[PDB]
Amino acid sequence: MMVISEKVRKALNDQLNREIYSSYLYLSMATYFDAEGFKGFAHWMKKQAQEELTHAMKFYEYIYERGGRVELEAIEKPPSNWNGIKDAFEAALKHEEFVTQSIYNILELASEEKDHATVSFLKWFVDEQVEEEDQVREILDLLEKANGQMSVIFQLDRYLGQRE
Amino acid sequence: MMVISEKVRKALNDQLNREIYSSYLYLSMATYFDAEGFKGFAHWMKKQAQEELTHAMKFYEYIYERGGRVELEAIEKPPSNWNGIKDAFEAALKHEEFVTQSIYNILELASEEKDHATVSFLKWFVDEQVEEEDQVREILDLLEKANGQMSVIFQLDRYLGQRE
Amino acid sequence: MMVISEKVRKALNDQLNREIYSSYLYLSMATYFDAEGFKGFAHWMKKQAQEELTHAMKFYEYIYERGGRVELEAIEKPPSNWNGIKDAFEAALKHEEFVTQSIYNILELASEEKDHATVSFLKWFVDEQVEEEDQVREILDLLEKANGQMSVIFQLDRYLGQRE
Amino acid sequence: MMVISEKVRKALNDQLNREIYSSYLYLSMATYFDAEGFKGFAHWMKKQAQEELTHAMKFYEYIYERGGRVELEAIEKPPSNWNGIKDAFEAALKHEEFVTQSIYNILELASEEKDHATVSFLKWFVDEQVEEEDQVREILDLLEKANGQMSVIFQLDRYLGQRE
Amino acid sequence: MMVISEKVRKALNDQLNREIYSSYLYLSMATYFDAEGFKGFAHWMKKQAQEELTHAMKFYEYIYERGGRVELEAIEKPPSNWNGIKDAFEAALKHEEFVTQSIYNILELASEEKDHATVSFLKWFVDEQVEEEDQVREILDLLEKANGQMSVIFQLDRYLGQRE
Amino acid sequence: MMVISEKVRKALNDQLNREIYSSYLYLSMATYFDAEGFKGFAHWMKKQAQEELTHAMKFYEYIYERGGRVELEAIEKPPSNWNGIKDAFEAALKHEEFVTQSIYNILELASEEKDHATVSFLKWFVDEQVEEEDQVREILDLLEKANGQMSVIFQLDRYLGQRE
Ligand SMILES: CCCCCCCCCCCCCCCCCCCC
Ligand SMILES: CCCCCCCCCCCCCCCCCCCC
Ligand SMILES: CCCCCCCCCCCCCCCCCCCC
Repeated sequence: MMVISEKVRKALNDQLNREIYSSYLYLSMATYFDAEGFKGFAHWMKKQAQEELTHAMKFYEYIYERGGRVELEAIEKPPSNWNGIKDAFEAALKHEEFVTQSIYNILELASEEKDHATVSFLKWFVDEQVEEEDQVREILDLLEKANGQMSVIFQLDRYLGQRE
Repeated sequence: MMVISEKVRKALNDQLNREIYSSYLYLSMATYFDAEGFKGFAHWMKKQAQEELTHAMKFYEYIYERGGRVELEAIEKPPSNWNGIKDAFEAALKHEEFVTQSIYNILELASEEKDHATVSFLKWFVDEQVEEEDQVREILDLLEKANGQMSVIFQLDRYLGQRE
Repeated sequence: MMVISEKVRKALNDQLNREIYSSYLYLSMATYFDAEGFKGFAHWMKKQAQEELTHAMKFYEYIYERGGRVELEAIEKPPSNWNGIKDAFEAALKHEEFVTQSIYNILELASEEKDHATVSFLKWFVDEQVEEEDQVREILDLLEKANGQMSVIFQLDRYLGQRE
Repeated sequence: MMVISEKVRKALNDQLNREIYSSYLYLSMATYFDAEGFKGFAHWMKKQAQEELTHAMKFYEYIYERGGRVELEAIEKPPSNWNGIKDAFEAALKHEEFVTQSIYNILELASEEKDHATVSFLKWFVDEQVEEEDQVREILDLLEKANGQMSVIFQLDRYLGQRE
Repeated sequence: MMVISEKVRKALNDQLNREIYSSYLYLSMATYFDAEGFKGFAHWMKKQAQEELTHAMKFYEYIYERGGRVELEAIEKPPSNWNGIKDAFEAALKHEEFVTQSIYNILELASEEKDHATVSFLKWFVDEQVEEEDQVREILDLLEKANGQMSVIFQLDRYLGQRE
Repeated sequence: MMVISEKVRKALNDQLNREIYSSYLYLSMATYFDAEGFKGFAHWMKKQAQEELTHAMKFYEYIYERGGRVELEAIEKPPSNWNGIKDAFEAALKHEEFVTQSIYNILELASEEKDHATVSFLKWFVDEQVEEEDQVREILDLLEKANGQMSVIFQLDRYLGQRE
């Protein structure tokens, strides 16, 4: 039998589908950077999309570990265009903050039910949001000092294009 | 400039979005096998899902090589349930034949427009479909001989669970 | 001076003694499997007994780290017999669920006394119980597909006998 | 089926349960030493408990080798307190000598039934008991020699804490 | 945009400054032991001072991770003398227990504001405080068993002097 | 007994505390650079801070080597804000020139009192000050040629972030 409540399973399953969309969004940011000829920024976004998928699969495996089942839902069309490099990264940061708030909501739901297993499972994602939000803020800080200077954009494109 | 016609770019972009869906369908087949307790069949479907993503990124990179750009569309909800192992693998076979025919249509359109560059590019996918259809047929053939014998199904699950 | 409360030290010492009993119970399940001639299942139970000893010793060392003291209590006679392989596994799963709930009680006790050190110490056991329950559920699922057919029971005996 | 008499099977089964207690007693001596702050003596006692477990398991496997089966019984609450280090080690010697006589009684019983297999199996424990008794006597001798000087007790605690 | 509240940034910045004082305190204890000619105890205190700096720098980096900044405050003059070795270590134990309570206060504040990121970040410091308090008690227990015998003080001096 | 005069013990002890403040000042400059988003300059300051600590500890050990005693004094609150990158490095240079003059004052004092050991011991610090003043002067020269230009400042930031 399933040892998560149906309310926590649905929250976990909802977050899994949220992570699939996040991975899709970053791929669509990659389509934008490649359309604009920034292969380094695009590469960074392709790697970010891959990383979101591994988040989704950790939700996947935890649900089955607790006797639940995953049901995949429709994935909405992401935006495909942004008003330049900095605009895209601002949309990225606002998106990560939304992901953080949705993780917090599952954590508060689980602790209200005394589902300590799920509370503990979610700590990893809380810690990762701190790092992912920070990565985007640091990039935005550089774009704000760059003030559109192409000599600095180029070096930043090549640097992010080196992401492993 | 873009050197593919818009018709051929649309056909290639539509196909990229079909590979994304295919990936999502195989993941959904994995949600079914894990719910049924066949983790080796599930593992096989998770690897299949990754493989279709690499097909999508191949379309992606060629589209930008030809001066086009990619637009991600919404991903329809895949089915999540089948009436057993054979049913799921038969749904996979039927899907691969649909993907194959989709590829054929692009090839016939590109060749109608004398887009020899895209005709040549598609050869890789024609050959890949031969292998992918064959792999499902092989599993269907083994499942047919197993005929519900759990002794055979167990070893089959563990063997498919070793896919790289 | 002891800086855990007497109620939290008592809860921890009680849990330590529970883990000793858990180890004894699994050893007694081993006496059952060995009597029934399943040396692989018995081997699994012996390894499970050793895992519980390490749990107890972790409670042991945290109690002294916190300035407390451990007092070993009498250990009661575990059952010696089960109505079959699954009956034994079902008993193990029920016991593991009981162990999880008693871990939850110390954590809820520690959290009300604002004993954050003990709340944090217990997170490893919450995460460990998720895996322990999952292993037994997976084994129960395979015996459930095995349906008492000895050719696959033999394979599961060999598989579980390889546990390190 | 069983080729030991039930009288030697129960004698062997009693000794197995005796050895489980022996291990519990040494862990309780560890709880005492850790309470007194002698982690090296406590470490030695934890290792001594481990070794008694292997003795129990050697009886365990021989019982099944001869076609019998093991039944675990309740384990008595060991003492938790002693009036000093020598007093705890004096009780250890007290007990190892009781364990030796406990083995002698099985050997004399097996020899009366002409159960030569069980007589010969017991030779190992006779030789092992000689070593374990001397182990403690040498430790007690150094304690007498220490004459309560913490300068030498600290080195003995450090020495015994090095037990592999 | 700072994503810690101002009361949590202040709590964290205050704790950073407390850690700065703590290392300074341990250095001043080192000045005492060096004046008394116990270079091993002084060496231990020098290592403890360096470890508190690493604790300060982890608050430092987390504050900037969350979008805040650090403000260094004046550091009070620590005591320069103690009534003996164990008097100094007793002050150290009382100080570490004070540091632990100040970490507890930040955690309760963060969880009241539902700042799950800071609550999770603080778990490392909760666990580390358990080991820092335990380390001092073990030393006090040894100084209490030494009872001023210099034959035992000399070996504790050189023992603590090999701290890495 | 002490074989430096009290007038050189205090001059040396004052300089030890002076070096502690220097280390704190450089940390404060790191808080400013990190607040401004220049992680390379911040890294340089963090390394400069720990370099000042090794200066302090060399005074520490020489004071005890001459039969003296160290007394830690209060630490003044360092400034936290500067008008810009170059102003911070200009403040660093003016501070280093002040530290050099304070070493000069100790050296002239020791010389008048014919304390040849301290005169010779201070030679290392004189030569080291030439180096520290020179590194800051070189950085100021590049910042002056940069003339506030972010493309060149970013390169200086990356270079100084590579400091070992
Ligand atoms: C090279 C980077 C490509 C990233 C593509 C991200 C696309 C996200 C939307 C589609 C996701 C559906 C399929 C997911 C399958 C995941 C399988 C993981 C197995 C471990
Ligand atoms: C050897 C494999 C089987 C082991 C079965 C153990 C069953 C539990 C016995 C009761 C507990 C006795 C005390 C054991 C203490 C061990 C402490 C080890 C510390 C290093
Ligand atoms: C060899 C022993 C060194 C002991 C140092 C004790 C320092 C006490 C606190 C003084 C102020 C410290 C300010 C500098 C912080 C340096 C941070 C280094 C890592 C970035």
